[PDB]
Amino acid sequence: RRREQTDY
Amino acid sequence: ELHTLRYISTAMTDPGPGQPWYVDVGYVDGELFTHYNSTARRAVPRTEWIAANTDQQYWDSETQTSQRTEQIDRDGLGTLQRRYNQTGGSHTVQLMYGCDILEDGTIRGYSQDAYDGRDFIAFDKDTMTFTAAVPEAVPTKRKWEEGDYAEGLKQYLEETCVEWLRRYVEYGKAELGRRERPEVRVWGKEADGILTLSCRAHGFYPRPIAVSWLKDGAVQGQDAQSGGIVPNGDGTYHTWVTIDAQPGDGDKYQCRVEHASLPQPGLYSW
Amino acid sequence: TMEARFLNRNMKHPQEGQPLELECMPFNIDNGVSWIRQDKDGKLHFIVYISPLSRTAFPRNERTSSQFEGSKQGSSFRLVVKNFRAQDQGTYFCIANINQMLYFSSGQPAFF
Amino acid sequence: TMEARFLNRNMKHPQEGQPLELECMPFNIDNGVSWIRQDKDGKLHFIVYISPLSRTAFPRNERTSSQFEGSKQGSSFRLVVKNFRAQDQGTYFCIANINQMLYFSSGQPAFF
Amino acid sequence: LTPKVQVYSRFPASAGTKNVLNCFAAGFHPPKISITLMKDGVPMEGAQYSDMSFNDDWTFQRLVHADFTPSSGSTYACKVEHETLKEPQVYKWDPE
Repeated sequence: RRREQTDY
Repeated sequence: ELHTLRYISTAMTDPGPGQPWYVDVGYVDGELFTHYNSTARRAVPRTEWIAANTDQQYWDSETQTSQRTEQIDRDGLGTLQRRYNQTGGSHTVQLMYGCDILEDGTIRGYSQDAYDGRDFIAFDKDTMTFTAAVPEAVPTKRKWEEGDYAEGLKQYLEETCVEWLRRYVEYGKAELGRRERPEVRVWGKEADGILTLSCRAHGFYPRPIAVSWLKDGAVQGQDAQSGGIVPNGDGTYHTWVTIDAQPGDGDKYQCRVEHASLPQPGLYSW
Repeated sequence: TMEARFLNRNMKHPQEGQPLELECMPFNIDNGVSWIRQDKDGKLHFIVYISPLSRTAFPRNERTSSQFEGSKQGSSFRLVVKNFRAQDQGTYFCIANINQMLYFSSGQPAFF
Repeated sequence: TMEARFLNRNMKHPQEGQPLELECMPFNIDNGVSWIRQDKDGKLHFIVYISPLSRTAFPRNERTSSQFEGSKQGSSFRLVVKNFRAQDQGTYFCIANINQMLYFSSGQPAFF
Repeated sequence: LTPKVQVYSRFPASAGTKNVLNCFAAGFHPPKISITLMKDGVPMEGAQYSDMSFNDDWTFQRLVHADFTPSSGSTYACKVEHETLKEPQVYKWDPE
């Protein structure tokens, strides 16, 4: 399962 | 023994002829098993053991995650473009993360990002910190070290990642533990008085292989030239190894192939 | 770019009579590596070659050692000195021979 | 066994701005060798590989050097630093890869 | 850096036996790349491009393959175009 990210 | 789960992703300002600008893909034990891109907009299966063991809610949730990350990196491209004071051109954001269950049975997890093909920022899980590789990553580090996002990433790379890897490995136990025997061809060409022997291994699986030349019984450590391990279009792999010699010593060279699909190493001659 | 280190990032010196794990992550793992130890004097000692199939080869041509363990773990190569003593002191290097070129990892000092 | 050396053994130090020829006596002269240099720091550098066909291999997969020459003549191997500078100072070693095992010459210091 | 290109068949070629011709490019950057399989200077049809991938050093890779039946007296090649190259480069396939 893919994970969630945050903005650069 | 060894099992790997890895997700990689690329956003590009210049994807090239025929290409979508955002593409993320996943691999289990080196095998591409899921794929998403900015044109299809939908996370899709890529093997028959992941499709046979996944519902639609799995794929819709993976698609929502992939769309969230697609615009995260859409924003990130512009953010970094003028963080570097750049006015357009060719730029690339890359990310790769995942986990490994190694042959000694311990687990490792990783996550790292690159800008324009160079290390941008990496995750030090142990410290729960973000190591900046460039000054321009000191900013992102702060943004990534606020709240609990770092601890969520640790928990993903240590728990979520590893158990989903275990389940994927169970799903495709037959297919990933399969073994395909390579066929080895020994060829030879004479150019300007130098005889060059080629050894080609076609269609082997898994990817780990050891191909060596032997001259009168001894491995030629420093004389072999190799193209590395290259992929076939069907989940198998290929490799070629050349060596130079004098004509007349040509029948003393043996190509030795070590691969899991061989109970004993294969010895082939010209 | 390639470097050998203690697998335990807290370790600062080996300890007499006990196992020492060193490790090296090559830039390319379609090839084996070779572990070597350099004295302070400078003489270099071959320890073992580890193939991409986690196949290990020590001095003579043996695959069995009282004294070292080699292995491939994920994308890393691993050396274990089962019982580290004074003769095992030195700077430990990792060496990848790819395409007739030699590549040297960073040295890891290991002294009491 | 193998020794990488000054081809003139009366010579005790290289000479600034002039070619420096080192030479290497292998245990077996049916195999190529590799010339390396060890820095003041202790860092190792790959210089050239010389095959039994007197064919050499330079860094990032080349056979073109405007500052080195490799070849094997008679029963010995030759490394030539075309123009020995302070940039080239260090201890020069020889490396034989036979049967996936590494053999190291004793080594020749080369400092002004 | 510049792409490194290999042209090889999926099985050892024999004239008349069906096979797949592959052109693999690795170790290049930026990801933009043009790769075309050709027989006798003409682009082959039914050609496919693997998705964009990269390896541990962030360098990119692409595989292009096409089903075909080898014929001696006909030359097979792969044409590569990349920013780091002044001009296109063409890699001949050796049937062996």
